[PDB]
Amino acid sequence: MFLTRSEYDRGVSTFSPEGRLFQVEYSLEAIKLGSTAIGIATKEGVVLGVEKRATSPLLESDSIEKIVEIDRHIGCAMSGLTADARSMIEHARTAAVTHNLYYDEDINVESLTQSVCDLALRFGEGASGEERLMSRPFGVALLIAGHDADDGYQLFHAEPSGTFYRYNAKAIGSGSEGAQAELLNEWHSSLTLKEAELLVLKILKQVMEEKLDENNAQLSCITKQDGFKIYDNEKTAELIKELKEKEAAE
Amino acid sequence: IFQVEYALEAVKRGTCAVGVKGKNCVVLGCERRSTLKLQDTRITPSKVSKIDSHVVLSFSGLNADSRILIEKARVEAQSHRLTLEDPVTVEYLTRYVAGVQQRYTQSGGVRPFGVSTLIAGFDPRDDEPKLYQTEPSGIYSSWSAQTIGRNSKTVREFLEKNYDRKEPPATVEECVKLTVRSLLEVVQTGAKNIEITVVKPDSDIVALSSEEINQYVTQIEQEKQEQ
Amino acid sequence: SPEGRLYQVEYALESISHAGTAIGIMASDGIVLAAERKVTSTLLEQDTSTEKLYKLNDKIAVAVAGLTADAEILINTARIHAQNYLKTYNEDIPVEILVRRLSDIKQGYTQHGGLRPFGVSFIYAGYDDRYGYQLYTSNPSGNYTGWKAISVGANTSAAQTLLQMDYKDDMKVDDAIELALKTLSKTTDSSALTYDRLEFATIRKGANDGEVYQKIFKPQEIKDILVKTGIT
Amino acid sequence: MFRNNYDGDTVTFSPTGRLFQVEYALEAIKQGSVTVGLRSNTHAVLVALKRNADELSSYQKKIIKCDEHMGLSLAGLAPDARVLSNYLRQQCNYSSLVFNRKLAVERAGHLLCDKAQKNTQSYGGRPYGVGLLIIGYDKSGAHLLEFQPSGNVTELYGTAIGARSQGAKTYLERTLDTFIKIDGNPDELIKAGVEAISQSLRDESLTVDNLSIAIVGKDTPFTIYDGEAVAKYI
Amino acid sequence: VHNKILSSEHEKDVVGVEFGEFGIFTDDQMTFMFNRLQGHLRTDGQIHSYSRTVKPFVYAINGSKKDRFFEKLVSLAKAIETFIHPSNNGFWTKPNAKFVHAFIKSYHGRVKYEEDICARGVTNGICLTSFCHEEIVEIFLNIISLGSQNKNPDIANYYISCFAYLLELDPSNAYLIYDKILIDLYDTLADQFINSRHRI
Amino acid sequence: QSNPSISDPTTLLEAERNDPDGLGLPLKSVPEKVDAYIKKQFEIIKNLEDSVVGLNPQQFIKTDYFYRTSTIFYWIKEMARGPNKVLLVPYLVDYVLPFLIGLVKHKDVCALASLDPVRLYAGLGYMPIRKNHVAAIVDYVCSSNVALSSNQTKLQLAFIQHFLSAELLQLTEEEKNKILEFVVSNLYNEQFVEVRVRAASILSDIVHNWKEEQPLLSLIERFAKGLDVNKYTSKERQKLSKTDIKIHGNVLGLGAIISAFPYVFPLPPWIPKNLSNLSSWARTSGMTGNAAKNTISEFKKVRADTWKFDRASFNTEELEDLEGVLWRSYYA
Repeated sequence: MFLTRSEYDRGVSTFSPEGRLFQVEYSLEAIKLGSTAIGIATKEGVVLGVEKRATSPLLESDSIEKIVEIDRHIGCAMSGLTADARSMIEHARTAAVTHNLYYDEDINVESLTQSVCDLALRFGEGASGEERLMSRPFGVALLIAGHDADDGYQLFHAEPSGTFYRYNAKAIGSGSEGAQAELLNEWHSSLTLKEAELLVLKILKQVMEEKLDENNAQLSCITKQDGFKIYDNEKTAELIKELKEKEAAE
Repeated sequence: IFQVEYALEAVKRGTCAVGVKGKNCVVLGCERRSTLKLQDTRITPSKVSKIDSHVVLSFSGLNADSRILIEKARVEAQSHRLTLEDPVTVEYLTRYVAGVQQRYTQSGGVRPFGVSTLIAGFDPRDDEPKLYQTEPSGIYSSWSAQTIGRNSKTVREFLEKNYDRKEPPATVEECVKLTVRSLLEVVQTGAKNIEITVVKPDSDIVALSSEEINQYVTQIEQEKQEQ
Repeated sequence: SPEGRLYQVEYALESISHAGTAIGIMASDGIVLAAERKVTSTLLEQDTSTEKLYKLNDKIAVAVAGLTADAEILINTARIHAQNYLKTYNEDIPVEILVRRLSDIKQGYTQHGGLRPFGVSFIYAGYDDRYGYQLYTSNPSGNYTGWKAISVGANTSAAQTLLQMDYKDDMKVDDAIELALKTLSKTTDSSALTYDRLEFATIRKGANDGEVYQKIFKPQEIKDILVKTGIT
Repeated sequence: MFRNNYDGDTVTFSPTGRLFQVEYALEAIKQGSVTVGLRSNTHAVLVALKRNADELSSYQKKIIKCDEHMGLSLAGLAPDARVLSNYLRQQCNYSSLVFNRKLAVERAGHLLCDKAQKNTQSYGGRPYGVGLLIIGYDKSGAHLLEFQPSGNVTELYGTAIGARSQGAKTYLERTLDTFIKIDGNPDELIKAGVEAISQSLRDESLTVDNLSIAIVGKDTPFTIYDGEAVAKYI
Repeated sequence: VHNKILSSEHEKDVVGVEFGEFGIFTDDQMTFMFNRLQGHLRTDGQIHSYSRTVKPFVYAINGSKKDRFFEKLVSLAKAIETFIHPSNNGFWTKPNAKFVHAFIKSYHGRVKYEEDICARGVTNGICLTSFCHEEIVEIFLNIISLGSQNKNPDIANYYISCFAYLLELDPSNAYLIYDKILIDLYDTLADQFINSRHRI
Repeated sequence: QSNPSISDPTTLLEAERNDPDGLGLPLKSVPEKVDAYIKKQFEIIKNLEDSVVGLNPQQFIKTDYFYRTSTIFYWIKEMARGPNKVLLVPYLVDYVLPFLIGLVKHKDVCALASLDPVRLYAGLGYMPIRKNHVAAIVDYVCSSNVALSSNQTKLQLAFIQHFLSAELLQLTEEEKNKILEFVVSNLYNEQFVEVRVRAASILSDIVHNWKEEQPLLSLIERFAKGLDVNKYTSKERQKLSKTDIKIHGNVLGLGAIISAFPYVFPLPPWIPKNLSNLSSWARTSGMTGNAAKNTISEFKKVRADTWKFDRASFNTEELEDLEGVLWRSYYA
């Protein structure tokens, strides 16, 4: 064993000799160390699943809200400090209604996402030019998924750093490095919602190294027609039962 | 930034606090060392704190820290009735309390609270019991029953193996029957150690006294020895 | 705050067990306050200060054990809360409400950890027509507690013991005046107790009716009750 | 080993006369993808190589419109360019409203220099960490500017910033007298901007998703070509 | 045993205590104390006054059967290597320093006691050779050079004071040390370190 | 019952003298009639593996198999603490480590009755092991039955990383190898990408105490044969980088070697020439080309303060070749 250490570790909002901002490079590793969360996009809807991880029969699951509505057409899933994202969501719900008021239309998923990033982009304790009023990078990553009529169904990864990518299917949290390399294998431009409802489970089964039920998984989706609904425990189960069978195929 | 976990420690060390849902009623329970001989008995028996006419709240932690919460809440409880004419819902009172302990970390850089709290009661009109728990982080959870505090783990273990959802303590009387047993495990003398409050549908909150608490302990340890 | 500990607090909570020594005894028909005075020089002007016994309102008073310049900052703002609750509800402020009002400012620093905690620990003696006579305590922890008899400062742990011993619930007021002096027999680093090392106070059932007189003792009145045993 | 005592913040001059915190930022440029810029007497072109995350993700946009006469490309820290590209968008739109005057390119140069400079006087804030190639057609011809986070904005015929910037910076250096004479041809000046950005690739292959191009000048307002629109140049 | 073997009376009733590879120690006895000392400097920091803790290792060297021991010392320096680096301070930076000094005091200690005896005619092949002094410098030179730049000036004065002890052995290596030290110094007087206080 | 109180001092020292390790007797040795009891409690729990033939976390905490198992665990936790360690060792190889890794026996069952197995199994890497016990333990890990477990693999792999740190300098170059040939057989295991990486991060702990230059330079070669040159033309690297495991390993491995020499104060010329072989690959987006960017940023970082100088041993304008390398979402 042995110890590697740079002299510019630690440094808060100051550049390493490379141009790296280690305070924020680390902000980004702690997504890899929270609850699992997975999003997949079809041409027939978008699916978001997470890991519940109930720690008792008492604690009635469902106070475990790791997937929440934003407007009827935009949902997001979160991995990490669920408590630290209360404010991040308030701002997104507030921005989406505010847009609906000022303009009489549902707000573009691309721009709803960018607005949330523009919020965690106010990290600091000393800014001249424009003021960024807050204290620390926002300690939570987001999968934001919804539908507008310009650019079909969409999936987005909002990072604490204030930037984002639009993945066609993404995984974040404890299993991500592995779940991600599995989605990268099993995703095609022609999935059906039924097919992806299930692939999200198969990949939660894998990177949880366990057998799963409605006490440890929550499924949700967002269709053009029905909006953004979160599957109640019954539906999540005969979706699970439906995999126990599909994989007993060969 | 780690100071959160440290505060969560003070939780541990403090007056032990419990709570228990029922078929249609709810109960809390908690406190500390009888009386140091010479202390005034009749002027701080403020174990569980009334928030509205239908909502109560106990805590494990720094007693001097709770008060700042039991107020900011007792207030938003009115400032909701006032700007929306509608008593606060037990989830909302809870989400507001927890949401405050949360904002006592991530801005300005100030210290977080040395309390976990339990929050019980019935929403307005609706007669479905509600029980929640908060902690210095900003996390709120709903429980069929729970405890937080000192030797709280002994109790959470007891309860898990004594409560079942299939059949919740329906009787008003018997729902307390249980909450007592579960603190006798961790106390340090008995009835003289921890007391209880009881809220039933529609703003009917009736806290229990010393004499009703010993028509219980001394009707428990009767059935006990019978082997 | 490592193990669940309030460090900057214990710092000042034990800085208290250094300065001063104060006592409160609640009788059935009165209340009693008392304190020892800091290391005195021959030339310090005894009668003026009233340095560790302050009046808050005509019906409430506190004994101090802590840094003087620090308690004055508190007391100044508590004498005001009293009067705001008058001008507002035209009733005299209830003791618990005043105590809590302070305890809440103490705990204000015990958390907005950008300014330094309070020296000072209080015994409050007050009467309000809701809860008879009252005796309260105020460490910079933020906590307050009810007391039939109490003490703060140096030699604290010691007096609490003699007190526990000679106290009876049926106690009169004069009986409790003694118990207070008597048990500053022990808890005195100065061998032999004088009228000038002292400051005293009473809240009795009035010198006349069914009401409430308040009385911070003048030096002579002390050397008079000291006469009952202490020194003669 | 060799510690540094004068690289703590921006309010601190190294003994040899050096603001280390700025030299470090000037390096964040090279931590992002390569982009190229060049101009004739009648047009200005930009070529950027959008970089992706997975095979499964979109590509980072590297060109942003500023007004109908001016645009820029970024290499480096994204948010820092979102912040600066926005400020530019404002002054442009203020010179339009108050004076009904397209905001000079030579002047947005002067205005960004001063904006970035502010972040190197102040204790607490870090410098800007991105480079910008800015293009436009103003009342005075075609134009190209290089914006380093130090404040130094410099006007050029062509340059390149970022990851392996050096491959193109050396092509353009040799092509000089050839491309600045590509007047009245638009398709041909982009053919050049792309044959230059491709000196800075290894065995790497431009596609419809890799390539991002923008152009402006005389009678062409700033337009951006991503996706299939870029195919004709591959 | 070492003291007694030399010059005086090689006995005390028994020269029936053989030296060899690893002092008076088994192969496994030596092996154990090495991984225990490594345990101390890398994991559990459990040592006090080190002069005492180092003895066994110094007085297990055999001038004519080193090799197998120096093999064990080198891998102990290659382990310890990273923990001396100026920007890896921790619970260990004391133990590694107070040891790398205690060991080179307690080695030079021995050498200057033997060279006092080969001023009495008695070489003994147990004695430390010119080639031990060589492989000692090979080992602790990057180690000593890293420690001396350490952020704590006391923890540095330990690694820096080892140069004097090594040079007294007048090893063939002597130049390697004078070479570093003189560049480091001439650079400093030419202000090539002006950005870094400690190097100067 | 573990105090060894013997008859004579003489009878005693003759037992210590005749021990396998040039060292001594296990101080405190659990007496047979008890070694029997304990062995029973472990093999009574193996009898009941049918008891949870298929139940769930809720119908688990209620079975007898759990109750036993929980008690045994709490016992192990309290043996590994304090003066009882020398008592606990003989049981690891056959009993305590096969157990504990009762964890694919359900991850979520542990979260419930809060038990941290991961933290104990691995915290048993350090401890009072004796010359002969090392043997059987290295043989238990590096198991040819290994292939048995699944992401409890990144567990045995972390137990090794700790053993090594507490049995380094005490491992016979034989053992020091049985380990390294296991670690390396994991940079390649089809299926789990999770572990190919935890393996490489560990292979460096080895190659740090490995200064002898022919064990070393003979790895470097073993790895850089699966990549070197433009074995394949551009279009292909893209395809391979995303799927081929034999090449993920080769680049993870060659990556660890370079990250095992953090500060060689003047830089070894095998590092430039072998980052160069690694740079044409960190230019490919995929799964290996990713963990090859790790290796070049990890490096460019720790070399930071010695860089004023390291620049000069990079004639190769493959200085340029190292500029991409680190990319996160906030860079463009």
